Amino acid sequence: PYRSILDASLELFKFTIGMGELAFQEQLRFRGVVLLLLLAYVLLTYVLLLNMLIALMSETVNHNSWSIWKLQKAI
Amino acid sequence: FDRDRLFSVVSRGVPEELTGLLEYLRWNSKYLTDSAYTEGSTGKTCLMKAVLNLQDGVNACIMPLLQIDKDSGNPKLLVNAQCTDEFYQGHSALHIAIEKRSLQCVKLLVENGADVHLRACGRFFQKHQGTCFYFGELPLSLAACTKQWDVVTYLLENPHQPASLEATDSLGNTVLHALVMIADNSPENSALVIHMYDGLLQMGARLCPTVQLEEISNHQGLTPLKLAAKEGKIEIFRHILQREFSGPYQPLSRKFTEWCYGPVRVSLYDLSSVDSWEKNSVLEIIAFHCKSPNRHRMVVLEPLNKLLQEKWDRLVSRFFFNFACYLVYMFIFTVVAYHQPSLFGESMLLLGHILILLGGIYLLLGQLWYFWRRRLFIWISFMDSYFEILFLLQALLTVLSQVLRFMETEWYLPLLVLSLVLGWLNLLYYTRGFQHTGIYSVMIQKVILRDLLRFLLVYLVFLFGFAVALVSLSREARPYRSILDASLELFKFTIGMGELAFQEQLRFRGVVLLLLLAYVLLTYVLLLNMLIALMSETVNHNSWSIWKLQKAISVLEMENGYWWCRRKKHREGRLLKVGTRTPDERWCFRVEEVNWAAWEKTLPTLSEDPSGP
Amino acid sequence: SVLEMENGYWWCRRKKHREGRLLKVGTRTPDERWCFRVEEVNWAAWEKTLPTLSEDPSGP
Amino acid sequence: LRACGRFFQKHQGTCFYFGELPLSLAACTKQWDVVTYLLENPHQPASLEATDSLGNTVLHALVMIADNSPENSALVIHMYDGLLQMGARLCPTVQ
Ligand SMILES: CCCCCCCCCC(=O)OC[C@H](COP(=O)([O-])OCCN)OC(=O)CCCCCCCCC
Repeated sequence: PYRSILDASLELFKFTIGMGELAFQEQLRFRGVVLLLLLAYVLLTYVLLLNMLIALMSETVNHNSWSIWKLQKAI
Repeated sequence: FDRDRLFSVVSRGVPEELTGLLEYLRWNSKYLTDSAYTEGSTGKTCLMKAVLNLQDGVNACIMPLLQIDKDSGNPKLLVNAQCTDEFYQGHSALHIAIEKRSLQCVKLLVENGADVHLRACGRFFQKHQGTCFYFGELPLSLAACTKQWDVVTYLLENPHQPASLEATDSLGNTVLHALVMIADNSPENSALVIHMYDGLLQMGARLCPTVQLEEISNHQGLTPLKLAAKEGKIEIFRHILQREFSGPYQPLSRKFTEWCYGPVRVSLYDLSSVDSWEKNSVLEIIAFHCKSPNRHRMVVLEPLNKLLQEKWDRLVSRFFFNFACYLVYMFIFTVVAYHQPSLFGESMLLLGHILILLGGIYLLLGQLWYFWRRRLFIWISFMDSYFEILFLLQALLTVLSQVLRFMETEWYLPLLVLSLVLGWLNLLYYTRGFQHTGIYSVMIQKVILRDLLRFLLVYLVFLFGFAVALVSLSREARPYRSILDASLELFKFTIGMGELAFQEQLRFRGVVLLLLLAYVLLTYVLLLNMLIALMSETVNHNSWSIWKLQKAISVLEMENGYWWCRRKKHREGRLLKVGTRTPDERWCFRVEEVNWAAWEKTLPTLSEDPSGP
Repeated sequence: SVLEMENGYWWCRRKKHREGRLLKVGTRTPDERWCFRVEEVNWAAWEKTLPTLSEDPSGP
Repeated sequence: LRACGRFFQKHQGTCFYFGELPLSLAACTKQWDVVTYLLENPHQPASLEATDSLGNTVLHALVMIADNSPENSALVIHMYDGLLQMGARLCPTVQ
C-alpha cells in the first residue's frame, strides 16, 4: 500500500485527477482508521477545490483586461 | 357620586359637572386616591384618565380636578400616584402627558408639584421579548426617546421641579444609556439618537458642569460608549468616537485637530477607555463581549482601524515567532511519528517523545487558560473561537496518545496519527497573518460550510438508501455484500472511480443497472445544486472586515502574553492638552489625512506649527 | 403544509381553532370583528392624529 | 526663498511637497488672487520659471502632487491652464 512519503503523496494526489484509489484494505491492523482518514482527506480536498473555484468566480464577476492587452501591444 | 360618573365626566372634558366632588369627598371622609376611585384593578386613577384623552392638546377638567384634590387634604398627592400592578407598574400621569405630545399639559401638571423623578419599573417598560418599550423608565428619558426638544428643555430648566440630567434607574441606566440602548442601524432612528444625544450633552455642559456625564456607568459597569460597543449599535458608535464641536462646547469633543498645512491635517482622536490599557476597553468588548453581526463593522472604522494596524505592526514579530515555534514543534512531531517502532536512535526517539509531551502539555495549559479567561466567547461566537477548540483538541490528544504509550497498548498510534493530522490542519490559523490568505481563510468556514453540511446530510441519506437497495438486490444469484462495501462503491462515483458494469451474475441485473443510473443522476443533481446555490450565495456578496476582526482578536490575545509570563502593556498615543476644560490633558491617537476640497480655515487648531510623530 | 395539517388525518378530524380575538371596532349596534394582533415599531411616525381603539397598552 | 526642509520634501511619513517656493505654494493651495498678485507686483516680481533643489518648476510641482480624484484633478488642471496662460503674456520668450 503506502511505503514511502513519495508513494503516499502520489496516491493521495490522484484524487484530484480522478484516479484516487479508495478501498477497504484488509491487510492492516488499523484499517477503519485509514478508511476514515482517506474520507477526511477527500472531504478537505473538495473543500479546497470548491473554495478556489468560488473565490476565483467572485474575483472575476466583480470585474480593464482590454487595456492590459493594449499595454502588451505597446511594449 | 360614583367612580363611573368621574370617569365619564373626565372623558368629556366638561368642568361644570365636577361640582359635587369636593362636598361629597368631604362628607364621606374619603380620598380621591383611594382604591374605590381607582379605575378597576389596573391601578388607573382619575387624572391619568383625564390626561389620556385631550381636546386639541388641552383639557379643561385637569386643573379643576387638581384644585379639588388640593382642597380635599390628601396625605398623598394624586399627581405622584402610580398604577402598581404586574404589567403597567409605576406609570405616572406625567409620563402620559409627555406621551401625548402636549407640552401645555406637561406644564400644567408640573406647575402643581409633580415629581419629575418617578421610575416606571413595570413589565411593559422593561426590555424583554414580546411586547415592551424600554426607554429608561424616567420622564426625562421618556422625552429623550420621543424626539421632543421643547419638553426636555422645559423639564431641564423649570424652577419648580428641576430635572437632574444624571439619574439612575433600576437597571442603572441614565438618560444617555437609555438613548443608546434603544437604537437601530436605520437612518430615521439613528439621526434622532445622534442629534438628541448631542443636545443632551450640550445641555449638561452648562447645566451640570461639575460631573462628567460620559464617564458614568450602569449596574453592568458600562459607559454609553461601552454600551454602544457591547450592544452592537454602530451608528452612535462612530458619532461618539468621531465628534467635533467648534465654539464654547469644546471639551465634550473627541476628534480634536492638531494642525493643518494646505491639504494635510493631523488630528487627534480620543482613546479614553478605548485602548487596551483599560481592563474593560472598547476593543476587548467588541472582540469578546459583543454578540452581534455588526462586530466586523465596528473594527474597520476610524480611529480603531489605524490603532489596530499600529498594534498589529508592533506585534507581528511575536506573531511570526509563535508561527515559527509551532512549525518547529510540528516538524519534531512529524519526524518522531515517521520513525515509530514496531508495536543512539532509541535515546533520540525518547527525547523526541519527551519534547512532544512537553509541547502538548504547554499547548493544553495555554488553551485551558484561554478557555478560563474567555468562557463566554465560545457561546457568543463559535466562528471566531473554533481554532482554539482545535488547538485544545489535538493538544489533549497529544497528551492522551503518550499516556497510551506509557500503558503500552494498541491504540497509541491511531491517536498519534489523528494528532498529526489535526495539527497540520491547525497550521491554517497563521494564514491570517497575511492579507490574501487572510481573506481566503474567511470563505473556508463561513459560506461553504452550511451548504456542505446540508449537502452531506442529503448525500448520506441517498447513499444509505441506495446502499441498502443494492445490498438487498444483489443477494440472489443467476459485488455488493455489505452496507459498508456498497457505500464505498457508490461513493466512488463522486471521485471518478464509480464502477458501472452490466453484471451477468445476478438474477436481477437490469434493475441493478437502472438503479445505479438513477443514483448517478440524483448524485449529479445534488452536486449541481450545491454548486449553483453556492455560486448564487457568493455572487450576491464584508469579508475584508471579518479578516480585520480576526486580526483584532489575534492582537488582543497577544497583548496578554503567554500563560507563564505577563508582558508589560504600553499605552498608545500621547498625553496632550486639548484645552483649559485646570488643564485638560487626554491620551490621544495621531491620525493624518489629506483633503483637497476643504480649503476653509475656520476651525481653530491646537498647535500652530506642524510636528512629526 | 399547515393547511393540510389543520384538516388532521383521514381517520380523525381535529378540532379547528379561531385565530385572533373578537373585539369591537366601532358602533357600525356594536361592530365586533375577529382580528389578528400585529405589533410594529416606527421611529419616523411621530404624529398623533389618527384615533385608537384602546387608550392603554395591553398584552397578547 | 526655497524651503528645503524635511517636511517640505516628498518622502514617506509626514510631509507636504509643493515645490518649496511661495509661487508654487500659492499654486498648490488653489488661490488665484495671491498668484496673480505675486506674478504682477512691481516691488518683487515672481519669475514663473524657477528651479528648486529637486529641479522642479511650478508646473513640475503642480504635476507632482496629483491624484485621480475629481477634487484634486480639477484644481490641478484649471490652475495649470491659468499659469500657462499667464506665462504666455508674462514670459513669452521662454517655453
Ligand atoms: C521547557 C519549557 C519552555 C517553556 C517556554 C517555551 C517557549 C514558548 C513557546 C511559544 O512561544 O508558544 C507559542 C506557540 C504558539 O501558540 P499560540 O499562542 O499562537 O496559540 C494560538 C492558538 N490560536 O505555541 C507553540 O508553538 C507550542 C510549542 C511548544 C514547544 C516550543 C518549542 C520552541 C522551539 C524554539
